[PDB]
Amino acid sequence: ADLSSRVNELHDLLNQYSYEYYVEDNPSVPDSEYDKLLHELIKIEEEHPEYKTVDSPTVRVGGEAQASFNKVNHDTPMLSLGNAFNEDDLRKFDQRIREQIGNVEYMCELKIDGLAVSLKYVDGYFVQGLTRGDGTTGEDITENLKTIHAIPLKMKEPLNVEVRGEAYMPRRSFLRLNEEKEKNDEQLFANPRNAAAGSLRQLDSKLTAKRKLSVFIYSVNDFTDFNARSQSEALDELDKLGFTTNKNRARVNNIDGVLEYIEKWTSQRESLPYDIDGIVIKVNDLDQQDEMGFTQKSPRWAIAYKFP
Ligand SMILES: Clc1cncc(-c2nc[nH]n2)n1
Repeated sequence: ADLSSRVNELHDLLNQYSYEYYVEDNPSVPDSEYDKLLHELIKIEEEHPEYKTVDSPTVRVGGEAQASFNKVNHDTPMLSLGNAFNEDDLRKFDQRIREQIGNVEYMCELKIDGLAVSLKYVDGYFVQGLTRGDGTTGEDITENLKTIHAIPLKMKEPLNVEVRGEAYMPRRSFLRLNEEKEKNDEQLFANPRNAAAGSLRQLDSKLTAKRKLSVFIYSVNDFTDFNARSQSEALDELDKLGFTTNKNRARVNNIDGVLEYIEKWTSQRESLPYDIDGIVIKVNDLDQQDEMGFTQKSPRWAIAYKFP
């Protein structure tokens, strides 16, 4: 039967609703509506499997295909950040930069206590999701990562990029998960990060699907097809491309602003719906980052402040 009108309409609505619920946290429709439409599409695809697509909303429920866990090199190795533990560390960081390249703007972001991941897009389609591993070689968990609504299955523009993000379990879902384990005398997860790890390490993407995971994307391997001239522009651009980014980022003019940001988030981190382990500070301008270069191990243009 030619079901293309209804299939397309279901794709449109479920994509809208998923984005509203999981990326914006702003539903327009009750869960009963989402569930109803998803169920209808699932039945359409069961009875008319020619309508299945690689980026169908039904992908989010997981499938029979198992994540290979194969060792796979990232297109581009993921960076390792140096750490800061106090103000003096940050003043040193700032001083090294300003002595070499002049005064800079800084991008400040929350360091999500998650599983670092790389998400590879080809022609705008999500085609590979790897754990960070050793920074060069990770494990292929693509099939599990596809169940996370916050990871777009298809971007707004058909780019070939490898984005970098942190996958995580929101705290309240972690806690309610542990309530469920307590009721069934199971060993509780130690924390949200361990729960996210356990969930992504399943062989069964259908289990991963029912766990409440999300992501925040913080960079990309290659800026060639980005118009961004800065990290802050780049994140805005990722937003416009369809990715999930952290809205608590801020551009600050100087190291005083950086300290202010850390002072703010030290007090407010308690109220966030996910765990963070620090604050990442980057020279904002992309050309300036390039100018600062890398040590043998780490960017000279970025630092991870770690909470006590
Ligand atoms: Cl380059 C890098 C490495 N690890 C984390 C981050 C990050 N995390 C949040 N924003 N940026 N960036």
